Amino acid sequence: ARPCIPKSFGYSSVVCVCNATYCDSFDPPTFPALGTFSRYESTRSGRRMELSMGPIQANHTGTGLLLTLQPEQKFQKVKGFGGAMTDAAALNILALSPPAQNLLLKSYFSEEGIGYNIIRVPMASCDFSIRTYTYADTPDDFQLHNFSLPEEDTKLKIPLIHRALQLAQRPVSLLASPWTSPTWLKTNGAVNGKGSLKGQPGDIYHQTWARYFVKFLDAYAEHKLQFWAVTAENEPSAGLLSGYPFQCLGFTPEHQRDFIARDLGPTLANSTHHNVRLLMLDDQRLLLPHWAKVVLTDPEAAKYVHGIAVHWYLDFLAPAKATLGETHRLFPNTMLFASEACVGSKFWEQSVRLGSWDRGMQYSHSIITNLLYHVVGWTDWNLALNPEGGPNWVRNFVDSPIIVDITKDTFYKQPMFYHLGHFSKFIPEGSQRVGLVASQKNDLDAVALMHPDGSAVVVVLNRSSKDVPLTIKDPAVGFLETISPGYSIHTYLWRRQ
Ligand SMILES: *[C@@H]1O[C@H](CO)[C@@H](O[C@@H]2O[C@H](CO)[C@@H](O[C@@H]3O[C@H](CO[C@H]4O[C@H](CO)[C@@H](O)[C@H](O)[C@@H]4O)[C@@H](O)[C@H](O)[C@@H]3O)[C@H](O)[C@H]2NC(C)=O)[C@H](O)[C@H]1NC(C)=O
Ligand SMILES: *[C@@H]1O[C@H](CO)[C@@H](O)[C@H](O)[C@H]1NC(C)=O
Ligand SMILES: *[C@@H]1O[C@H](CO)[C@@H](O)[C@H](O)[C@H]1NC(C)=O
Ligand SMILES: O[C@H]1[C@H](O)[C@@H](Cl)C=C[C@@H]1O
Ligand SMILES: *[C@H]1CC[C@@H](O)[C@H](O)[C@H]1O
Ligand code: NA
Ligand code: NA
Repeated sequence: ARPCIPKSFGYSSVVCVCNATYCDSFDPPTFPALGTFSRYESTRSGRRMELSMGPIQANHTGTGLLLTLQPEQKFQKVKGFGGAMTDAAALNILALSPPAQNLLLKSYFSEEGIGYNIIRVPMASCDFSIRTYTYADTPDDFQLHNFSLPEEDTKLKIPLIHRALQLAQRPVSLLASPWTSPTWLKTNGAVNGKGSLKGQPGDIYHQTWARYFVKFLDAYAEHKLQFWAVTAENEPSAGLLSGYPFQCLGFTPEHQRDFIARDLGPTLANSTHHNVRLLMLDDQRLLLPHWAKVVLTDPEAAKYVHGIAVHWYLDFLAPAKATLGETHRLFPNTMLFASEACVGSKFWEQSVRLGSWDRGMQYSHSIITNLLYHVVGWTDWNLALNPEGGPNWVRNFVDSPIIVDITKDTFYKQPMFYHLGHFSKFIPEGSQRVGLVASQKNDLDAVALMHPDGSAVVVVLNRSSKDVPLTIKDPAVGFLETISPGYSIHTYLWRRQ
C-alpha cells in the first residue's frame, strides 16, 4: 500500500527508509480468483514484494524449464517464522519515538507487514545484552527464593512482546532459550568460558537448574505470557570450548540426554507448564545426526523431546542431506526447527552491510534448503540492531533485517527483511510442504507449499545473474508462464479449486 523509500549505502541493493511519519507497507495477503495467479517480486534493482497477476493456461508447449507441482506428495507441516527479542533488539526498538516503534513492530507483526508468528526470548542475559545477569544471581540460592525478572524483562522485553501480540492477527508462539545458569551452579563459576553445571544429572545442581526453567515460565505467566516451547540450552557445544567469550553452559550430548531424562523433562512434566514443548540441541546442524541418536535412542529422554532445534552457522560445511535428511530418516516423528540465524558473526563477514542483496539471498536460500529437508520453521536472531550491529557486551556485532538509526529517528528495512517476508507473509502455520520437480538442471532454488485451504504457494529464488524463463505446472489447474529474473525472489500464489 505504501512504497519503499530507497536508500543506497554503497552495497549491492537499497534499504527501505522508515521513520515516525512513514514506512513502506503491504496489503494483507489474499489468493486471487481461480484461473489467475499472483506474483510477488523483489529484485536487487529495488523492487520490494511488488504484486502482479497472470493467467493460468490450460496448455503448455516448449523446451524451457518446467517446475511441476506434486500436490499429493506431502512432507512437513509449517510451524512458522520469526525473530528474537533480545535485550539489544528491545533497546534499539525503544530508542525510537513511539510512532516509529509502532511502524517497526507493524513491519514484522502486522498483516500490513510480514506476519511473523514466532518470537524467541532469551532466558536472562546473552551477548546481545549490555549487562551480564541471570534470574538468580544471589549466591547458593538453591531454593531459588531470590529468583526474579529484572527490568530487562519487565520494562523492555515483556511490554514489547505484548505490543507485538496486539498487532499480530495470527497466533504467536514464544520460544525460550537460556545461555548461562547462575555462576554458583557452574564448574567454572563464570558466565562465559569452559564450564558446565556442577556434578551430574539427577543431582541438586541439575534439579535446581530444571526448577529455574519453571520459575522463568511462572514469572512470564504472571505477566500474561505463555510459551509454545523452550530449548534445553542455547548452543550447548559452546560451553565445551576453552575460552568461550560470552554466556554459555556446556553439555556433551550424553549430558544433555541425562539432564533431559532426569531433571528437565520430569520437572516440566510435573508442572503447570506440562504442555510447553521441549526442543533439544539448539546448536549447529553439523552435530546431527549424532546428537539426535544419543538423546533420542534413550526412551527416558525421548519421551520428553518434541523437536530438534538447529542453528545455521556451520551449514556451509554441513550438507543438509547428511544432517537434516539423515536425522529425519532416523527420527521422522521428531520435528526439526531452525531457531537462530544471522549474517555478520563470521571472521570474514563485516557486522552490518546496509542494503546487501547477498545477505537477503543467504536468508532465502537457507529457508528454502531447510524447507526442502523437513524443517518446520525458521527463526532470525536480533529483531533490530544499531548501525554497528549492537549493542553487545563482548562487541560480537552482527547484522539484522532492521537497522535503527536513533539520531535520525529512522529505521532501515534491509533485503533480509523482504527475503524472510517472501515466506513469512504467505505461509501460515499449518501449511504443508509438497513436491516440486524440475524438468532440467537449473540454477534456481524453489519450494512449494500447500496453504491450509488447499491453495498453492511457491517461492522461487534466482541467485544467478541470468533471467530464467520458466513454467510452473499444477496438474489439476494449468500452467503459469513466468520468468525468474537474475537476483530476484518471487512468491507465487494460486487457488486450486
Ligand atoms: C520520514 O520519511 C519521509 C519519506 O522519506 C520524509 O518525507 C520526504 O521528505 C523529503 C524531503 O522533504 C521529500 O523529498 C523531496 O521530494 C520531492 C519529490 O517528491 C514527491 O515525489 C517523490 C518521488 O520520489 C515521492 O516519493 C513523494 O511522495 C512526493 O510525492 C523533490 O522534488 C524534492 O526536491 C525533495 O527531494 C519527500 O517528498 C518526502 N517523502 C514523502 C513520502 O513524503 C519525511 O520528511 C521523514 N520525516 C522525518 C520526521 O524526518
Ligand atoms: C489445449 O490442448 C487440447 C488437447 O490437445 C486442445 O483440445 C485444445 O484446443 C488446446 N488449446 C486450448 C486453447 O485449450
Ligand atoms: C532472598 O530471599 C529471602 C526470602 O524471601 C529474603 O529473606 C532475602 O532478603 C533475599 N535476599 C536477597 C539478596 O534479596
Ligand atoms: O516485473 C515483472 C516480472 O519480472 C515478470 Cl516475471 C512478470 C510480471 C512483472 O510485472
Ligand atoms: C547465535 C549466534 C550469534 C550469537 O550472537 C548468539 O548468542 C548465538 O547463540
Ligand atoms: Na494477536
Ligand atoms: Na564478523
